[PDB]
Amino acid sequence: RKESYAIYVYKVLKQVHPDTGISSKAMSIMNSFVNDVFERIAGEASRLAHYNKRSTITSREIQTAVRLLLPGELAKHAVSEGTKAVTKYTSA
Amino acid sequence: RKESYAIYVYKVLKQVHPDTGISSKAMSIMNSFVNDVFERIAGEASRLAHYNKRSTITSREIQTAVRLLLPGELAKHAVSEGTKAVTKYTSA
Amino acid sequence: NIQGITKPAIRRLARRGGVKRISGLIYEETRGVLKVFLENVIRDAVTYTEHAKRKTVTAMDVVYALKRQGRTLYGFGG
Amino acid sequence: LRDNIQGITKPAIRRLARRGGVKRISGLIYEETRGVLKVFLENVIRDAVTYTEHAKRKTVTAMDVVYALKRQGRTLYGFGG
Amino acid sequence: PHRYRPGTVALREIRRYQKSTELLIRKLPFQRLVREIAQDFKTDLRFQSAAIGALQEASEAYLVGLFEDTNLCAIHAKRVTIMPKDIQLARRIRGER
Amino acid sequence: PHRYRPGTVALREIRRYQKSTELLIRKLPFQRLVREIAQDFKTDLRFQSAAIGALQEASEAYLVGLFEDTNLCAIHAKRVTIMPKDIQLARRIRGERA
Amino acid sequence: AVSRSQRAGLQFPVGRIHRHLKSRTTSHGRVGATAAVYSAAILEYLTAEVLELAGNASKDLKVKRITPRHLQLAIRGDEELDSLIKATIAGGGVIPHI
Amino acid sequence: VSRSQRAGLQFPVGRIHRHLKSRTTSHGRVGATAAVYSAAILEYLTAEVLELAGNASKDLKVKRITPRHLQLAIRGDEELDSLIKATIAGGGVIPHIHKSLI
DNA sequence: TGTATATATCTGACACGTGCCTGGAGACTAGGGAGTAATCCCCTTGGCGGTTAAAACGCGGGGGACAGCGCGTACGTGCGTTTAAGCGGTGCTAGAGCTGTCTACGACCAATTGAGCGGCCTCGGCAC
DNA sequence: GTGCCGAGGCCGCTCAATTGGTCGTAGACAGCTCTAGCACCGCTTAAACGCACGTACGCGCTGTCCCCCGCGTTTTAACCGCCAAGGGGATTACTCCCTAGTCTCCAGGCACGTGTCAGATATATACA
Repeated sequence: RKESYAIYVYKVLKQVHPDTGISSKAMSIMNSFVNDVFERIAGEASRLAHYNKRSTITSREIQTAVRLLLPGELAKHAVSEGTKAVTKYTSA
Repeated sequence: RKESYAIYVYKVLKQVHPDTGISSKAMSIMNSFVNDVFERIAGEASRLAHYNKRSTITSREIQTAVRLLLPGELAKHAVSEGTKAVTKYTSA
Repeated sequence: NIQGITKPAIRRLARRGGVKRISGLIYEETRGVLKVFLENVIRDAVTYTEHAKRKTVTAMDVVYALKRQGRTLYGFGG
Repeated sequence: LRDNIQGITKPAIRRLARRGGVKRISGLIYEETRGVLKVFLENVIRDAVTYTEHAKRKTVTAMDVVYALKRQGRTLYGFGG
Repeated sequence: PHRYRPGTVALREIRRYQKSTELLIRKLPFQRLVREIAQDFKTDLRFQSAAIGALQEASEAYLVGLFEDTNLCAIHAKRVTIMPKDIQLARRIRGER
Repeated sequence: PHRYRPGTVALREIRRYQKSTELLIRKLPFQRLVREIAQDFKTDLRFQSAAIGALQEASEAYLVGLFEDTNLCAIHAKRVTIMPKDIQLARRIRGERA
Repeated sequence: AVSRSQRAGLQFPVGRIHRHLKSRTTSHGRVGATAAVYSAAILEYLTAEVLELAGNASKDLKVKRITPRHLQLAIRGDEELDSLIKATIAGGGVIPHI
Repeated sequence: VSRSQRAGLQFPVGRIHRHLKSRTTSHGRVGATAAVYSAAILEYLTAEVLELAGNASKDLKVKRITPRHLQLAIRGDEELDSLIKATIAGGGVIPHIHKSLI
C-alpha cells in the first residue's frame, strides 16, 4: 500500500557505518530526499527526448541530467559509479 | 513544419486595437509567452491527477491550476471567461 | 487574530539567525511580513483541497503547496 | 584565444551602471565586476555544452542557450524561434 | 546587587537556541491564526493534526532565514541594532517586495 | 571655461541609456570571452549567429538587475558611490554562491 | 465543416491544443474534451491583457507598429503582471527610474 | 535472480523502471538500460549524505542518526548545500556568530 | 552566577522476524524507434583593408568617504506577579478512506476537404 | 523633409482539423466501516505583560585628506561591406535488434505484534 524506501536506506548505512542507527523523525528526511531527486531526474530527462525529437529514453538521457542538476565536482564521481553497474548488468 | 502562433496573435489585436500592428521582434516575445504559460498549465494540472489517484484531465484540472499560478486578481476574471466558452461549446 | 505572536516570541526567532540587538518597532513589522508570506501558503492549500472534493486540509496539502513557492519542507511525507 | 578577460573595458561597465541608477562608480568596481560576470557565465556556457553533446552535435545552436537559461531562473524571450 | 552588562545576557541566547531543535513559536496562538485566514477563502474548514506542524516548521524557518540577511544590512551600514527598514531592503533583492 | 559641476553630467546618462534598447557591451570582445570558457569543456566548439546574441542579451540583463540591488545598499548605509563590498551583500540574499 | 474555436467563440485553435496535450502528460492518461476549450480561453485572455496595456502606451509615441520597448513597460510597469511574467524581454530595457 | 544483485546495487530496479513508465510520456519508452543508471545515482547520493552525517554522530557519543546531524552535514558542506535547497524539519540552522557582535 | 561533566534512573520507541499478497522476474512473439551510412548545399570560421566610433593615458580640483567628539532618548537587564499555554483525560459525530456497480464520454480507426506553412512582392512604417 | 528593407496581404501545396461509428475501462456516486477532528471539563506551573533606571547604540555636526569626475590630445582596434573554401546541420531511404505487451510461477516487500536498550530527566561535583 505505502511504497516507500524505508527498507533500502538502512541497508546502505550498514555497509558504510555498521555501528549506527536511525530514528522515526530521521526516516522521513532521507525518504523525502530520494523522492525529490527522482522527480528532478525524470523531469529533466523527459524534456531531452522532446527537444531532440526522440522517444526512447535510454542510459544516455540519465547521464545528461546528472551534470545539469549538479554544479560539477560531485557530478564527475557519479559518472564512474553509474557506468560500473551498466556494464556489469549487461555482461553477466 | 513550424507550428507556431504567428497567425493567432495578430487576430486578437485586430479586435481591440485595429489601428495597430506588429513586427518580427515583437512576435517572438508574444509567441514565447504563450508557450511558457502552456508548459506551466499542463505541468501543474499533471500533478493534480497523480496526487489524487486519477488519470483523466478534464475542465476541473485547468481551472484549478489557474489560481495556483496566478497571484489572485487576474485569476478571478479568468474563471468567468473560461466557463463562458465551455457551456457555449457544449450547449450548441 | 494578529495578536498571536507576542513580543518574546519574535525575539526568540531572531536569536537563531544571529541578531543581537532588536529594536522596538521590529514586533510591529514582523507581524506584517509574516502575514503576507502566510497568505500565499494558506490560500494555495485551499485550492488543492477543493479539487479533491474535501473539506479537511490533509498533511499532504501543505507539502504540495510549499513546493511551488520554493520553500520545500521535508519530514512530512515529501 | 588567450587571456580574453580584458574584453570588458572600463567605459563598458559605466554604461551598464547608468541603466540601474548608479551615480558615482568607484575604481575597484571594474576589478570586481569582471569576476562576478565570469562566475555567472560559467553556469550558462557549461550547461549549453552538455545539451549539445547529447544530440551528437559540435556547433552550439540558438536553442541550447534558451534551454540552459530557463533552468537557472533567467528566462530570456525573443530567441525562442 | 549583581547585574550583568547590556550584551552578555543577549549573547548567551544565541548559543542556546541555535543548538536546540524544538519549535520557538507556540502551537495554540499559531493554530488560531491559520483558521482565521483560511476562513476567508472557504468557510467551515478543518485542519489535520499533522497539518499544523507542517505550517509551523515552514513559518519558523522563513523567519529565521530572513533575519540572517536582515542583520547583515545593519552591520554593513556601521550599525548593530536591526531596523524595520532593513527588512524591505532584503525582501526586494530576494524578489518578495 | 565652461566646466560643469561633477554631478550634472552623470545624471544625463541615466535618462539616455534607459530609453534606448541598444546593446551596451560590444560584440567582438565578448565573442572571444565565450570561446575561452567553452574551450576547457569541449575542444573544437562552434557557435551560431543567433547563439552569440542570445548570450549577450542575458549578460546585460543580469548586470543591470545586479546594479539595481547594489545601489539600494548605498542609500541604506548613507552613501552614494558603489563599493565592491556591497555586491557580495546582494548576492547572498539571492543565493548566488562564490 | 465547423471549427471548434468558432463554436466556443475563441481565436486560439482547439485541435492544436488538444493534440499537444496528449504528447506531454501523461503516459497512461487521457485528455478530456472540456479541457481543450478551457485551455484556449486562458491563453487568449492572457494574450489580450498584455496587448491592451502595450497598445495604449504605443499610441502616445506617434508610432503605429508595436515596438519591443513598449512591451516591457506594459509588463514591468504593472504590479500584477510583473510577478506572473518573471522572464526577460530581449531588446526592451528596464523602467526609467531615477 | 533479481536485477539489483546482478548490477551490484541496493536500490530496486523493477520499482524504478515501473515508476518511470507511468510519468512522461505516452509515446516515450523507458527500456531496461535506463533503469540501471537511474538506480546508481540515487544510491550514490544517499550514501554521500549518510557518510557526512555519521561522522559527526561519533563526537556526541550517540548511536541513532538524529535530524540535527542531518542539517549540520548538508548545510555545513559547500558542495551539498546548492543541491539540497530544501528545509529539514527539526534541525535549525548552522550556529554562526558574527565578529561585529562580540 | 553562569554552562559542561558525571552516574544514575525511566518507559517510549527502534530493531527483529514471522504471516501472507501483490507486483518483481522470466520465456516468448509482434512491430516501430532510431542505428549509422548515404545525400545536398545551409550559413560557421578565416582572410584583407579601407573609415571613423570610442578605448586609453594624463591633467586639474570639486565633493565625496568615513575618522572621531559628544547631545540625549530608545531599549537591555531583571524583580514582581497578570492570566492564558500545555498537561492529564473523557464524549459526540464531521467527513477521510476502502470497496460495489454499470452508465458517462475519450481512444482507436479510416476516408473527406478546409486550416494554415512556405515562398512572392508592393508598399508605406519609421530610420537619419 | 529624404531613402531603404521589413510588414501586410495573395496564390498555391498538402499536414492534420473535424465526422461518424464501435466499445475498453476512467470515474460519477450509491451505501457502509470506524480513524482521529472539534468542543469543553479543570489542576499545575512555564512564560507573557507591566514597568524601574542606568547603560551604551543611533544620531547629527563638520574637519581634511585623497576619493575619482569632467574635458581633451593621442591612440588601439571595433563596425562596415565583400571575398573564397569546406566544417558538420538538415531531411532524406533502409533493416538490425531495443523494449512495449500477455499468462504463469513463487519470492521481495510491508502491515501488525513483539523484546529490552537508545538517549531523555534531573538529581550530583568541578569548573570557565
